[PDB]
Amino acid sequence: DEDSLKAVRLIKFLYQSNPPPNPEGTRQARRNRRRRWRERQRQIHSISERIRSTYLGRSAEP
Amino acid sequence: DEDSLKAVRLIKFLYQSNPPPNPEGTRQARRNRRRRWRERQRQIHSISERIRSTY
Ligand SMILES: [Br-]
Ligand SMILES: [Br-]
Ligand SMILES: [Br-]
Ligand SMILES: [Br-]
Ligand SMILES: [Br-]
Ligand SMILES: [Br-]
Ligand SMILES: [Br-]
Repeated sequence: DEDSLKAVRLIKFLYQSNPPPNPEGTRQARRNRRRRWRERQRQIHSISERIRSTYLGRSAEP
Repeated sequence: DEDSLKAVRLIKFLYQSNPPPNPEGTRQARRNRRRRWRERQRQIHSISERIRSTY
């Protein structure tokens, strides 16, 4: 019943730790930062889904 | 350092969430579980190293 609390907090915390990049520099840099941000967001997605499926609401799911 | 301890706790919990796979099985099934697990680890490394730098 305590793993559930960590799980909800971790997920919360995961998304907050990935703010969008500040627009600055050349087109090439700005594109580079946005590509990396997107990669990180997807990673945060799969991680979260894994956590939800393990510790939370999706864990009851067949 | 309240917020910092919180962060490290969540990260620790995160590593906790990716236990190594049971080793038993064919070399093929073992190679696949290991590959997938390796991927999860890297994701976690990114996040954590990312949070270290930015927190
Ligand atoms: Br916590
Ligand atoms: Br941008
Ligand atoms: Br660049
Ligand atoms: Br690109
Ligand atoms: Br066994
Ligand atoms: Br680190
Ligand atoms: Br650093």
